[PDB]
Amino acid sequence: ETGATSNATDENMIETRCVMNRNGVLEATISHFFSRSGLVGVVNLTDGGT
Amino acid sequence: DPVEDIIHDALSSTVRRAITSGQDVNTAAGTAPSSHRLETGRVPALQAAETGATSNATDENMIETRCVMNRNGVLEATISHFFSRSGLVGVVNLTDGGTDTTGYAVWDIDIMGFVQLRRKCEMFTYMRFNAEFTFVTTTENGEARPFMLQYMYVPPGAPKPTGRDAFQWQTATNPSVFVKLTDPPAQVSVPFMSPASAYQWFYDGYPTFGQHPETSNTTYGQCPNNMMGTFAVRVVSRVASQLKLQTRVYMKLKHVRAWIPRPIRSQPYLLKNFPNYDSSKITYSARDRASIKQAN
Amino acid sequence: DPVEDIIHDALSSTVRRAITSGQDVNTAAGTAPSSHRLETGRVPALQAAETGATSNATDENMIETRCVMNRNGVLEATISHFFSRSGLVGVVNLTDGGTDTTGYAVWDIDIMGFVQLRRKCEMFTYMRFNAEFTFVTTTENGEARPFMLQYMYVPPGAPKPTGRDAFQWQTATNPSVFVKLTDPPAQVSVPFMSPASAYQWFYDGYPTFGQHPETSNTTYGQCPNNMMGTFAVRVVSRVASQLKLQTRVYMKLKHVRAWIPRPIRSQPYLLKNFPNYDSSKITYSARDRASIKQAN
Amino acid sequence: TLWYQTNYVVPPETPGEAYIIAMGAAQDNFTLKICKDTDEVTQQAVLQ
Amino acid sequence: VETILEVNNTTDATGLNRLLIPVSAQNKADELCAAFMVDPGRIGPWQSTLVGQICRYYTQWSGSLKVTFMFTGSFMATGKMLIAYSPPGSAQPANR
Amino acid sequence: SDRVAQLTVGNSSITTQEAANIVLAYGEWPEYCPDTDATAVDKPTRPDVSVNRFYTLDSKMWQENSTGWYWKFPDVLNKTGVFGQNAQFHYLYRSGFCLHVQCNASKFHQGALLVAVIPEFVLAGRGSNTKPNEAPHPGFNTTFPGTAGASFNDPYVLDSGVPLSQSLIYPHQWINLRTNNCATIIVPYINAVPFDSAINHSNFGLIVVPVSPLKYSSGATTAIPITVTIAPLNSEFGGLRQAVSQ
Amino acid sequence: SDRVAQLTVGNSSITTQEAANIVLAYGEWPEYCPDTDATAVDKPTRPDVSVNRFYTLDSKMWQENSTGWYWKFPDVLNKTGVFGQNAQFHYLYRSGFCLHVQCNASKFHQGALLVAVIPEFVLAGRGSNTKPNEAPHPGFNTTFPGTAGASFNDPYVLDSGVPLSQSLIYPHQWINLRTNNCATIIVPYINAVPFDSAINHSNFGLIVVPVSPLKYSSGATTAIPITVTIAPLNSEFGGLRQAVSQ
Ligand SMILES: CCCCCCCCCCCCC/C=C/[C@H](O)[C@H](N)CO
Ligand SMILES: CCCCCCCCCCCCC/C=C/[C@H](O)[C@H](N)CO
Repeated sequence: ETGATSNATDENMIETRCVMNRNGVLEATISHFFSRSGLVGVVNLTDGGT
Repeated sequence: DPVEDIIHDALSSTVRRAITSGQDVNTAAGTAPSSHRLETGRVPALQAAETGATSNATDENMIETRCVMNRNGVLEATISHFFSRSGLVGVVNLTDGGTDTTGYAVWDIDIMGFVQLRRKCEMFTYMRFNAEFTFVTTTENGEARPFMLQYMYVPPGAPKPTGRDAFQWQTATNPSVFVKLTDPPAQVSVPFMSPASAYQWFYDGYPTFGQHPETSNTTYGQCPNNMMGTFAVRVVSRVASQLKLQTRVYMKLKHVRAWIPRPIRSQPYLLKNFPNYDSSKITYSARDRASIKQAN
Repeated sequence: DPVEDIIHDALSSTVRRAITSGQDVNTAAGTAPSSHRLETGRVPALQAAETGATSNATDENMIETRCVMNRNGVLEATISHFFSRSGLVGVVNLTDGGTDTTGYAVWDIDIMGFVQLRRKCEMFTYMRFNAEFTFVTTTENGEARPFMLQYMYVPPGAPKPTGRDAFQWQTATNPSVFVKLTDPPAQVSVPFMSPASAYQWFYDGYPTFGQHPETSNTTYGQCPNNMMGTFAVRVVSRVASQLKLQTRVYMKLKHVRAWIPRPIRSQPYLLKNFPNYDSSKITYSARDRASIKQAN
Repeated sequence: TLWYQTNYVVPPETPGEAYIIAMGAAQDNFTLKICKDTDEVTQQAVLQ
Repeated sequence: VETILEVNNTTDATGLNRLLIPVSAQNKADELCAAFMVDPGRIGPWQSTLVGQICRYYTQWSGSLKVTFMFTGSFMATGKMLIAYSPPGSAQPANR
Repeated sequence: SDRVAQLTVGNSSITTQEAANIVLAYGEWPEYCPDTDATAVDKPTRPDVSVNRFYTLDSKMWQENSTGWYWKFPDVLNKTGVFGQNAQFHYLYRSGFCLHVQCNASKFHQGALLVAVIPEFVLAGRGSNTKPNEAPHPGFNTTFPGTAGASFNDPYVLDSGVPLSQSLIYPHQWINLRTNNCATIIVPYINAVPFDSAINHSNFGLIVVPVSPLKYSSGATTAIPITVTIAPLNSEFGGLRQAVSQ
Repeated sequence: SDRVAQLTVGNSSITTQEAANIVLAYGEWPEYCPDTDATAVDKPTRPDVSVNRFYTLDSKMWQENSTGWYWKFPDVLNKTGVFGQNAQFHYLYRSGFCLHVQCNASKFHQGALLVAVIPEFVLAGRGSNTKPNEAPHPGFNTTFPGTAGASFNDPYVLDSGVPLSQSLIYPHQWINLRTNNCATIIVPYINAVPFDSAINHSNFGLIVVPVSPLKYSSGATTAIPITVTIAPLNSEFGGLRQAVSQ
């Protein structure tokens, strides 16, 4: 009800080990999220006799 | 302090020295001169294969040798330069004719379909590498004709195309390659995309829990950390272009790391994912001779 | 270093401070003067028994008291001086008459036979002490007559006597006390002879493994670390001396240490080793009154 | 799974039917890998 | 960011009632109240939250998750619940 | 600030909003058997995360005319989890416990539970037979109830002859439905030997007695359950051999 | 001085008088998963004396025309001892192994066994059906034999297509009835993931093939058994929940 999300992390709830997390987060930035081209519009040019 | 059987081993379970240090070997090993040695108790020829260690009897210890500054090269034996050569992986057949009203082709990414490269990359159990894919695309006769094609990569989870002009081809997020049939082959670079820490070509186990049958155990050995998605191909058009098309895929393995070598397969292959063979026709690795003491 | 979740707790699992330090209290506590305190927020009377802690509201915090250099003594309340008084433990009846052709008496050492001392030494669950045994021996009428007696201690394992003049009475190893009936009572000192670290009068469990019945569970609670052997008594003679004899045993508990106090029994005793009672006649600890608001 | 530890005790003149709102989120060590076309949207023709 | 979870995604539960798991005075103890799989990429409750709709734009996910349970009952009504996350293996438990 | 509380052991956690205190039995924490007190020469095993966690037994419904329940430890945890397996495979067992009993009720219900621990809770046979060969003795299932837990027959004497009034000398705590809703007790290893068996001798027993009976007006919730949860702390096992259930 | 040897793990010991060497597979000892390689956040459990010991499987009688046997690890130890219970209660399992195979024979018998380990010993279906929907696949009991261990059908190809000749690249050792009588191999945790399940994926398999068949003259002892014993070293488990056999 405070509008704030829970801050209960792992160490404060269960007994955890330590892990030197080396996973990457670069592919989650919006730069690399929108850096991929996609279809936008298609036009139809019928240059026939009719 | 109060109880010390728990501290005596905690401060003793550090990294145990397993010294097997290697050295940078640029060229093949030379030799050193050796005279005749008539001595008792020192026998380099007598070995014991039962120790699991290979014989270490070198040349100098057995026969009288000269010295040779061996300058031969060993660089072409490293696995990097062993897998650095591209080979065929998969071929798709896109028959965009009037009778085949599909328009697109789909290929489950699986390099275990062609023996030439499978036999190599299966001599190692765990491999981690980056691939370099190259797509040649011709007609059924081998002709090139100026028709634009679209190759889409469908990772595991994405919706696979359902038609020639379905919406999945918008590739707003999926990587895609647009290239004409009369252009150089399309070449891209793909990283190590497995969720695990290394690809494994042999996974002695099951993917899921539960009861496993004994008649059709079709799920044994199939590791999911290998399946890396799907490859869809179409020709960019609204109506059918009447042509038979054939796309061949070649992959180069660069920045390779291999682990736990494995015997190289002798019996022929029968299935893609499974290492099946037939007990009726066991092809012995050595060709037959007439007699044993008659070396040809 | 390589894995440190194993070191972080090994060097953190030392003796955890559980400070409950006591102090040497020679005499009872005095009191300090106190005036009236008209303050809010500080209430020594309001307690909470639901915390499992007893109230700490002392006198000075509740009513206006004077000061008193209390010189009363507390030494007679220590368990040492509480168990330092000998009491009856067991009585044996040696009828060495012509009709009773046995000649010896045998008593399983068990102080749980007489309520007077059992009720005391059962208010604590684990006790460790040294005993001081004293044997008075009279006739059935209470007379002393110059007949020499032999008390033998038969630890668990030794052969119990089988006759008045059997070989077991040679007491080559067993401790034994020879004393005349017209002499002061025989007194000896016995140490803490249990195999465990403390005597326990309540052992919530079974001695052995196996299937335990539900009809006659005669083996429940009987701890072996309590049974300390046997006490045999005879009159030193080859033929019978026609007399009825009665030996009473008194034990003093010195150098006592008690642990885990226990509620003092209210219902009467019914069995020696078992804490049985009867649900038909439940003797309430408090005598009955006429009304509740009519304190007599 | 969400189990009834003890019960839902309620005094008189109070509704015996309540509700629980479940909310989900990612922790601080959440991370993601290769992009992908979602499968939650479908389109047949252009939006004219 | 916390976002609501369509955990009551059953038929005959149309509307906003999908976001509410019911709670009632149970006459039988040790009873189950609700359950759902913790795979955001899977279809189901997580398909409604934000993490679950944005984890579908990527292929592989890693890291822990959290689930907040807010009680919307009366003030005088009390209770206790047991929230148990069971790692993979057999199906959901039968008893608690 | 003092009503709220969170215990966490192993992979399990317990919250509470109205319980206010943590009764540390006899002012001593559970610890490992120091070398100056050990007698077994072999090396024990200390999982400390597989067994040290909160196991939640079944729930007992508090009725208007209930009589109280008792459990034996570590009898309850002899068939559940890795604790059960370690206790069935090992001969010498040592551990302290952390008890937590919850019984919530609305602010209109009334009642009080006494939650205590009885070291060496020897039960008694209820019968006036005085000869030791015909006297009644409690059956095995009545003295080692198991995970189910057993009920009392006359709690005023705790089924052990001793009165319930003086039972407050034990590590105890009340559950008063007007102030608190759960009681917790951290008890160490209480025994006369460094280690002991886990299937023959039960170190202590848990006691839950409804002193002030449950009372409520009509319309309120009638099903008021009691739930107990136990966490073995600083556990050690030794003397490994084949599995013996009992 | 080098023929005699004694291994000791936990409460168990193994002597040997004629075995001469200890093959350390790939020159690495079994170690715990360092924090720089761990992915699971929870804290694992490390008994190290309840599970780290020498479990002795049943014996297989070497016949004059035997064909060889294979075991899967840790499949064999999934129903025996605290190792079995930990593997049935935990989801993530990690451990190295110490194998020791004994096959003694008089100084008049002759023969040779090849004792090797095959990381990821995927078995194969023996059949010429080339369509993947009718092709034969090995049953569950043929691929996860259990404590009993299974026998080969054609060991020349190791039931996996690959020839037995090159199988010497694996950590191996011979049992030559003229020199040694038992072979031992210390193998670490070989897998592409920090931890893995213990009931789905078997890290490796043990292979015992009678290359030189047993041969003896009349009157000698005909019953020549082979006994294998395994010691899981530096074992860790994680992800605790209810017991799942398979
Ligand atoms: C638009 C570009 C499309 C081409 C790129 C497709 C992605 C290629 C992913 C390759 C994944 C690693 C190589 C595959 C290995 C094996 O096939 C699998 N482990 C199973 O056989
Ligand atoms: C020749 C001397 C004979 C008298 C000495 C006999 C030895 C006395 C041993 C006493 C052992 C400790 C006191 C006994 C305690 C309880 O009776 C037992 N724990 C069971 O009731």
